Amino acid sequence: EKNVSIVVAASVLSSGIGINGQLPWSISEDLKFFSKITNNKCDSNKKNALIMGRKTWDSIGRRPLKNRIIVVISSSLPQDEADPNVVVFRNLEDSIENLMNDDSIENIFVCGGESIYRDALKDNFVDRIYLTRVALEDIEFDTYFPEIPETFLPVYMSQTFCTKNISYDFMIFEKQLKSIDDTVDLLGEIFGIRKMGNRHKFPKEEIYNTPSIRFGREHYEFQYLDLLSRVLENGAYRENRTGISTYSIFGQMMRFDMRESFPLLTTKKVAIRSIFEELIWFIKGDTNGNHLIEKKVYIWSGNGSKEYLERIGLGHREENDLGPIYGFQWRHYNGEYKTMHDDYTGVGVDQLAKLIETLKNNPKDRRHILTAWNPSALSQMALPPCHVLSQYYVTNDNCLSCNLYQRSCDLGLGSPFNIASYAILTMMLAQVCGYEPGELAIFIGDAHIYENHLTQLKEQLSRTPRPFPQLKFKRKVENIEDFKWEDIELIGYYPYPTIKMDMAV
Amino acid sequence: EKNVSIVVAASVLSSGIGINGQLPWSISEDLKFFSKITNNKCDSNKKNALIMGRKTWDSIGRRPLKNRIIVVISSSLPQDEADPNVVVFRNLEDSIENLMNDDSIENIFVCGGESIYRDALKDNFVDRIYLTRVALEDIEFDTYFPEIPETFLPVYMSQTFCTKNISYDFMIFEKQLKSIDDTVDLLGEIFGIRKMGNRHKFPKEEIYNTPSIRFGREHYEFQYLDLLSRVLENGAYRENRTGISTYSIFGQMMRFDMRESFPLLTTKKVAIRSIFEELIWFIKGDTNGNHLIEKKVYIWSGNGSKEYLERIGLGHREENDLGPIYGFQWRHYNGEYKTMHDDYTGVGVDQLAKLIETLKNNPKDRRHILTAWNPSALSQMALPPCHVLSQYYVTNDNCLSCNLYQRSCDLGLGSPFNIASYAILTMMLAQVCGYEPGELAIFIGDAHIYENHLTQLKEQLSRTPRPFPQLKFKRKVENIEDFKWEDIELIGYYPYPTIKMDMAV
Ligand SMILES: NC(=O)C1=CN([C@@H]2O[C@H](COP(=O)(O)OP(=O)(O)OC[C@H]3O[C@@H](n4cnc5c(N)ncnc54)[C@H](OP(=O)(O)O)[C@@H]3O)[C@@H](O)[C@H]2O)C=CC1
Ligand SMILES: NC(=O)C1=CN([C@@H]2O[C@H](COP(=O)(O)OP(=O)(O)OC[C@H]3O[C@@H](n4cnc5c(N)ncnc54)[C@H](OP(=O)(O)O)[C@@H]3O)[C@@H](O)[C@H]2O)C=CC1
Ligand SMILES: Nc1nc(O)c2c(Cc3ccc(C(=O)N[C@@H](CCC(=O)O)C(=O)O)cc3)c[nH]c2n1
Ligand SMILES: Nc1nc(O)c2c(Cc3ccc(C(=O)N[C@@H](CCC(=O)O)C(=O)O)cc3)c[nH]c2n1
Ligand SMILES: Nc1nc(O)c2c(Cc3ccc(C(=O)N[C@@H](CCC(=O)O)C(=O)O)cc3)c[nH]c2n1
Ligand SMILES: Nc1nc(O)c2c(Cc3ccc(C(=O)N[C@@H](CCC(=O)O)C(=O)O)cc3)c[nH]c2n1
Ligand SMILES: O=c1[nH]c(=O)n([C@H]2C[C@H](O)[C@@H](COP(=O)(O)O)O2)cc1F
Ligand SMILES: O=c1[nH]c(=O)n([C@H]2C[C@H](O)[C@@H](COP(=O)(O)O)O2)cc1F
Repeated sequence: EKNVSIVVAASVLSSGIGINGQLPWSISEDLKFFSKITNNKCDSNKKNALIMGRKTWDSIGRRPLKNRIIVVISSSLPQDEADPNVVVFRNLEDSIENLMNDDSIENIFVCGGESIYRDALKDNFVDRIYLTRVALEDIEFDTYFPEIPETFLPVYMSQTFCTKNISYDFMIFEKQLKSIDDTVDLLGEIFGIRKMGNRHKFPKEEIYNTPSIRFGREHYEFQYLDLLSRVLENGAYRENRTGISTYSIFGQMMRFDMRESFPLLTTKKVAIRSIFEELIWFIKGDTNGNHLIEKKVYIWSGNGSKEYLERIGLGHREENDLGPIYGFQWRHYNGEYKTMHDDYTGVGVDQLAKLIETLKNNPKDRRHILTAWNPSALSQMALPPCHVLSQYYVTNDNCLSCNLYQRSCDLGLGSPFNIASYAILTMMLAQVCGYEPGELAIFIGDAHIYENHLTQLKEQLSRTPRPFPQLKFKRKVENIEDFKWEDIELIGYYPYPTIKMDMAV
Repeated sequence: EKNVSIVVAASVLSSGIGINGQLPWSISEDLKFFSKITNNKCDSNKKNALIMGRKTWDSIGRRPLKNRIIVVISSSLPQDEADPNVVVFRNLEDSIENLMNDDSIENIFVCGGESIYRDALKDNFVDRIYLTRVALEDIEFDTYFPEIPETFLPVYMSQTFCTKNISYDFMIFEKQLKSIDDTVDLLGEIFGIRKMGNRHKFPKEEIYNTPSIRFGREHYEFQYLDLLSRVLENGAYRENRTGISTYSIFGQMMRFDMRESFPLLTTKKVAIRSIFEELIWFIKGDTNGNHLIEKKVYIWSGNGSKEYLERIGLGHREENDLGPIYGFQWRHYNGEYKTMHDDYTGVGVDQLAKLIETLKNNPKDRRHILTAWNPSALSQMALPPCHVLSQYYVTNDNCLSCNLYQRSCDLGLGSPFNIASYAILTMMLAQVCGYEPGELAIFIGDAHIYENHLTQLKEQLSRTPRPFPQLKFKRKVENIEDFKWEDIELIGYYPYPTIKMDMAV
């Protein structure tokens, strides 16, 4: 018995692998991954056999790969006994004689060819599958990768990598001590809620996104999805200011990479434009909700309405005057707020400007902080800061990392918007201060799910994540408030269909 | 071959197990743990054999344990063939006939008796050890547990539990797929710092506290020690405002239980009194450093000195006037600061009072927040807020949890003080609002280690953690500012010797 693995790079959605006798992309990291995953062996006296179709053998220029034995499947090619590194077989079944014979082979890799892949899967010869998902689909294919049968299960999904603005992921599909566990379970039986481990129970399979992936949950969307599962599992059913009660947990975090990708969720189509527009709406220090509504962004509609304002004791307020809310605290901290029409230029403390200036004049400073929590202005605000305070870090290799603390988190609506918003903000601050994006860490206080989002989020959990998209700016601005929506280019975003969820006013 | 495990409850330090023919403690959870861990089996047709000394057999009143077979070691006790649940052997070696015969036994437990433990270890018959450390040493013992030989290694250390104000823990000592790992390593070879996984490398064994404990690192001091290892591994060497450079990492967190213990480090003797005194110094809203120095607490000496003040542009300031530093922002937010002698009563926003009032009048609120970051007052402060903003959470079972964000963290000096300080503060707020302590989550921005603390912290990492102590208040106060040091009772704190480390001014 010998292990037979499949190595293949296919597109994310249609699973295209080739076009016109060649690859529809050029990724050096992918080819290198192939070379390394095929050169991996234990015995130095042994080699790995590489099975591929005739057309694939033509694709590589009919030249052998070093330290490996290429097996070409063809009905026309002759059994060229000259080259000891290349061998030709009539059929795929007969080609797998590496098992019964030639103990000089340690591993077998089914390496190419839709005609080869399809009948290597159909006749069940494959043990493992190394799938390299690539994030393009608006191109032309003529050769596809066959749909993976239910006999295989994903056990690994790497973080999203980027090469030439192309997103890609590495996945592994597999064909499928007690003492500590027992002790912990027993202690969990003796002590009840006393044992903190029982307060943070591991999510059940029924609410665990892609349960088969246990140790290889490297993709950073899992940082959010596993949180969703955790709230869905240990969430204490509690009431709030709105009529809709939530399942809530306290003290959580999510990490994100921004160097090789952009933390925009793929399990649900997220309105990026609204996020950006809200972000630059903050940056300008604007508190007029209509300015957001005029651009067809209605995320601040419910918290702006006359009924809601009069209800929270702000009946004197105009139809969409949100008050000294974010941006106003960024650009005019401790500034006496009147109306949304007044010109608050020069007044208050401009945290954002000083933040940029400090970021570029003193990167290794341990104070880069932007806050929005102002006790003196909380009573005037239409809604107190959820994403309360942020801190920025400049690494030694000139990268910009961002930490954000969030007192309250709507895992259905608010969360993705916050992640993407502070990601984009981090990128803006990076370009303005002359750095590159780094990492995004979000620390959450009250992580909760509204009871009217249950079926929706449980639907979202039934979707296996796709590689994060890329975000590129079309032009470099001199002032951070000069950013426009047309300046934003989102590359390789192929998310699952949108999920409609109502906001609790 | 059959598994032979040792079950024993010993004191934390001197490893005492008995006094005057009985136990020096009464812990129902421990006895229950024994009963479970000895009743654990797979085959219903089999039983577990318990080996114990004659005196131990006398200790249990000479009555058999249900669903188990008690094996008594005695040279005088007759071989009672009456009771089929109790059997007597003349020596320990002969007693281990359960291995060669009687297939009705599934597991063997060496259950008691220093005379039994010692020669069960000396003749090497034990495979596993279930040690229940107990936190009391100022009592009398006559029977001890022999020192564990180097052939055993800890693989598990539970969280500190509390029964009758006694701290205890459960540990296991043992006598001692590749594909995903290979793939991740290869990706780590291809992509360099691009791969975020390589930016957060797992700490090496040389700097990993108790490396043998891999999957059973349940103790919450590991939340700090593993952080220490992480900074010690991935720490970017960078400069700062002080002449002493630090190794720094960004975006971390530590979780702590306060229900069954008190997060006070045992690997180093921490000055609790100074921590408390500083805490109530904050609560009163006092900014006079002398008030702290008068009580022999010198943690704010360096950041108060005339030289340091004149250096940071506060030469007009008095010898120890720190300015609108924490407490002043807690009790008098946005209050115009003059000197430390002025009476700031009634001025500014009292965040602490409103926090308490909101905590008891509206527990399920999501705005329980105490901040200290005031951009308008930062220039006047002797040192900007490190523990910047905190949020509090009342649980459905009336427990009080606390989250704290810290922009900058001195893992040598500041960190333990912060943990203990906000733990005590959480407990105070719990008693004043009529709740019980819950969990403490600390989210850290710039987690760094000063280069002059290296050998010291590397020394601290060489110490295997002990169970957390307990903190109890001797009286219930009406006002939170009425707390006194005499009202604090620290029970079961047996830490490793103190480690002297200098503060970077
Ligand atoms: N991104 C990726 O992971 C990969 C992509 N590719 C792409 O695939 C494209 C081409 O693949 P594809 O069109 O499917 O052709 P194939 O790669 O499957 O190779 C075709 C050859 O296989 C031989 N063959 C197939 N079945 C049999 C059989 N039952 N008996 C004998 N010989 C057989 C044929 O030889 P004969 O005609 O003599 O009978 C034929 O010439 C390439 O452009 C390449 O870029 C290839 C590998 C990997
Ligand atoms: N906290 C814990 O985990 C535990 C604590 N304990 C404590 O230990 C205390 C007493 O233990 P300890 O003083 O060590 O006495 P032991 O528990 O070891 O039991 C003593 C008996 O062992 C017999 N014995 C020992 N060695 C031999 C031998 N080589 N051949 C024949 N018989 C032998 C003796 O019988 P004989 O005199 O007839 O020769 C003796 O009566 C108790 O008070 C109990 O509370 C006990 C178990 C667990
Ligand atoms: N993830 C992935 N990417 C692929 O390109 C394939 C292929 C097709 C293929 C197979 C091998 C190569 C190839 O030239 N590899 C090289 C290139 C060397 C290098 O760039 O480092 C090698 O092993 O030395 C190029 C294309 C077959 N299976 C594949 N799987
Ligand atoms: N209870 C509650 N939850 C919230 O998330 C908020 C917010 C922030 C916010 C964030 C997202 C939305 C929102 O409607 N997002 C959407 C729709 C986006 C769109 O079509 O414009 C979605 O992707 O499902 C609306 C408001 C503002 N006020 C809120 N109140
Ligand atoms: N952690 C630990 N604690 C101990 O007390 C021991 C002992 C001594 C011992 C052994 C057994 C008992 C005992 O009565 N166990 C019981 C009590 C029942 C109960 O409280 O649930 C049982 O199994 O039903 C009491 C003392 C031997 N080894 C021990 N290890
Ligand atoms: N660079 C730097 N690091 C810090 O930790 C601080 C602090 C807070 C602080 C926290 C702890 C101490 C401290 O000396 N701790 C000690 C000694 C305690 C004592 O004996 O009183 C220790 O346990 O090692 C001193 C100051 C205040 N200013 C600081 N500046
Ligand atoms: O960016 C946001 N993210 C978010 O999650 N909320 C949600 C969280 C909360 O459930 C709701 C109202 O906040 P509060 O908890 O004070 O009622 O708004 C609001 C935002 F503006
Ligand atoms: O509670 C504290 N905890 C702490 O870690 N510091 C350290 C962190 C920092 O390294 C140093 C000075 O802060 P800064 O980074 O602004 O120089 O004080 C200070 C405190 F008061």
